[PDB]
Amino acid sequence: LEEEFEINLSVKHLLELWDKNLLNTFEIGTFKGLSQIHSYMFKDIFDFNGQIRNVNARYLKQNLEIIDNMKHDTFDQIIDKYVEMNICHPFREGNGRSMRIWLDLILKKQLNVVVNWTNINKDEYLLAMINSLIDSTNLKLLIKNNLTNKITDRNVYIKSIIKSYEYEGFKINIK
Amino acid sequence: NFLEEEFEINLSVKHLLELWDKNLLNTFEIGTFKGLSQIHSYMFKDIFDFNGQIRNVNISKNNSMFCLARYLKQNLEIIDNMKHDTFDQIIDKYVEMNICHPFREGNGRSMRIWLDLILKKQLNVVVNWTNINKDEYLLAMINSLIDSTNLKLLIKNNLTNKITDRNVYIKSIIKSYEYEGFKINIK
Amino acid sequence: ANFLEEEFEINLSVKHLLELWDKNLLNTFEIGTFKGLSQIHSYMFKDIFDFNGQIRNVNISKCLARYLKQNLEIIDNMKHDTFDQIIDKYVEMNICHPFREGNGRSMRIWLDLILKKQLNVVVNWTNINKDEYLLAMINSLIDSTNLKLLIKNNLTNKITDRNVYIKSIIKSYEYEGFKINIK
Amino acid sequence: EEEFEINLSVKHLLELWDKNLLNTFEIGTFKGLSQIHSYMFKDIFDFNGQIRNVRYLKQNLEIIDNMKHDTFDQIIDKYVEMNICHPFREGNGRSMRIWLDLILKKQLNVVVNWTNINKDEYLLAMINSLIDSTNLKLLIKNNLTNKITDRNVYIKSIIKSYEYEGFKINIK
Repeated sequence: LEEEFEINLSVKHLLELWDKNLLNTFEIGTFKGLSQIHSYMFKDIFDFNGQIRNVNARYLKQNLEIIDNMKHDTFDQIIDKYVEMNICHPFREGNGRSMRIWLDLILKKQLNVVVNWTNINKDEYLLAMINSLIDSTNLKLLIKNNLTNKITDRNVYIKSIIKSYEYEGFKINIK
Repeated sequence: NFLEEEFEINLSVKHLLELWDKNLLNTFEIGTFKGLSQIHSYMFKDIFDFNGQIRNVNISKNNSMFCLARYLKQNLEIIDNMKHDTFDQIIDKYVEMNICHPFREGNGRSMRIWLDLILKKQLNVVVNWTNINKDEYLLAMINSLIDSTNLKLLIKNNLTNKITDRNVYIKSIIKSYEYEGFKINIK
Repeated sequence: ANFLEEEFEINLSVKHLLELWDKNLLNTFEIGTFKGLSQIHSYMFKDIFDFNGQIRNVNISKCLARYLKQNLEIIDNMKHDTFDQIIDKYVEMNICHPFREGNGRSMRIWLDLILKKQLNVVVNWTNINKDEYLLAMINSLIDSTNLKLLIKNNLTNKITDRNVYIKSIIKSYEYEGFKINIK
Repeated sequence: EEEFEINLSVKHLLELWDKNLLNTFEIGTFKGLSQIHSYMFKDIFDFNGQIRNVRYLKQNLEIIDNMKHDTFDQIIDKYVEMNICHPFREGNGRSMRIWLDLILKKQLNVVVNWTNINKDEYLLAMINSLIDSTNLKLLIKNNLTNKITDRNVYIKSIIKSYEYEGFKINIK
C-alpha cells in the first residue's frame, strides 16, 4: 500500500533533475534520451526502469532506430517525433510522463520554449492525443498556443509536473 | 463515468495505415479468406481477440457440440473457390463474402481493404471511394443481396489507376468508416 | 422491404430547417423558452413524427402521476443575459430531454438563436469536430467548464450568413451521426 | 381490385403526342403543368388540374413561375422547387417529368433519355434533391437526347416514368 510514496518519489526524482541541473545533460530527441529520463525518474520504483519492455517485442528496437533518425528542427517535426515515440510506447509503464519531459527538453533546445501544460486542459489533451494516431493536427495547434519562452522558470516546471501527473491519473500537491 | 474509448476506432485506423507503410498489404494472400483474415487480424490487433478468427471457432474447442459450426467453413470453401480474374468475378466474390459475415465485428471494413487489394493486383485499379456518397453505396449493398448490378455499376463508374497514391488509400479509409458511420480524418 | 429510402425523413427535416431561414421564421420564435424550443422541434419534424412540439407523456392525458413540465418552467425561469447563463440554460434543457426524438438537433438551433439575440453571435460548429462536442456535453452533466471553454473559442459574429447556418445544420446532424449532403 | 386506370391515362398520353397538343401548352409555368395534369387524369381523378386543399401554396406557385428557365441549371432548379411544392394531391409530378421534357425541348433542343436513368439512382438523386440537386443535375445532364421529335423516345419516357412512381405497364 505504497503507491502514494512511489508518486511523491518520482516527483522528488523529477525535481532533483531541475535543481542539480542534470536535465540539460540528457540526449535531446533520441530514444537513448527518453531512456535516461525514464531511468532516473523511476530509479527506485521499477526494476525495469529505463529498460525496453519484452512481453506484448523484437521489432520495437526496430521502430526506435526509425524515430531516432526523424529530424527534430521545426516544431511540426518535433511533435511528429513525440506522436511516433508515444505510438511506440516502449516502456512497461508511465511512458507518457517521461515523454512530456522528453518533449519539453527538445523544444527548449530547438525553439527556446517549453509547453505550459497548466493551460492545456486534461480532456482536450487526452482527446487530441487519441486523434494523434490518425491526425496529429489537433495536438499541434493545442501545444503551439500554449508554448512559453519562460524556459528557466522552476514554477512553469513545477506546475508542468502537476498537469503531466494529472493526465496520467495521480493528483499530488507541489510540496 | 462515461469514458468514450474512441481509441479503439482511431487505433484500428492506424493498424490499417501501418499495413500500407510497412508494405504489408502487398504481402497478403489475394481474394482468399486467409487474405481477408490477415487484414481483419492486424486491423483489430489489441482491440478484439477474434483477429482473423471466424465466428464460432473458439466455441468449437471445449464447447464444440455446435453440430453446425462448419456451415461458415463450408461457405468460405465456396467463396475462396470462386474466380477473381474479371471485374464481374471480383464484385461477385466481394458480394458473397459480405453476405457470409465471417467476422464477429470488422463487418466489411476489412472487406473493402481486401477488395481494393484484389482490383490492385488483378485489374491494376482501386475504387475511388470518395465520389461514392454513403446514400448510394449502402443501397448498392442492399440491392446486392438480390442483384449485384447496381453495386457493379456504381463501382464501374468510380475506378482510379492511382493504385500507389497513399492519399487514395487514406481517402479510402475515411470513406470506409463514413459508410460504417464513424467520422475520423487523417493527416 | 429495405426502405433505406426512409432517409427521406432525415433529408425532409433538414430542408424543414432550411425553410425556417428562407421564410425568416427562426427570428420569429420565442428565445430561451421551451415554447421557443417547441416551435423549432414542432416545425422541423413536422411531417415526420406527430409527437412534434408535444412533451413526452403529455398526449397520454387520460392517469400517470408525475410531470417534467416542472423542470421545464424551472429551466424557462433561468437567466440568459451572460454567455455563462445561456450555456448554463442550454446544458439544463438538454438534461431535461423534453422530446422523444429530436433530442438536441432542435437544441443546437434554439442555442444559436439565444447567442444571436443575447451576445450577437452564433457557434461556428465547423471548427468543433465531433470528439470535442460529445465529450464537452458528457462532462456538462457534472461540470459545464469544458463546453463553455469550447463554445467561447468557436463563436462567429457572422450571425446572418446563410452558409454559416447551413454549416450549422451539417455538423449538428454529423454530431447525431447522419452525415447528409451540403447545398 | 383496381388496375386499368393506368391504361386509360397512358391513352391520354399517346393522344397528347399524336394530336400534337404538347407543343401548345404553356412552358415553365403552373398553368402549363396544370394543363398537362388536366388532360392526363381527366376520365380518372376529379381534381385533374386542381391544387390541393389539405393555403400559402398559391403564393409558392408564383415564386416558382417567377424563377427564370433560360440555362440548364435554371430548368432543373425550377424542376426541383416545383416537385418539392408537389402541387396536386395524387398525380404528383408524373406530368412534371413530361412538363420538364417540354422546358428542355423548347429552351436547349433536348429531352431526357429516362431509359439510361435506373430507378434507384433517380429516387436517390430526388430525395437528396431537396437539399443537394447537384446529383440530379449531373444525372439528368449525362442522359440528355436531342431527338425531341422522336416518338420512341417519348414512348420510353412514359414507360420509365411510370416504373419510377411504381406503376409498371408495357402495352405495345
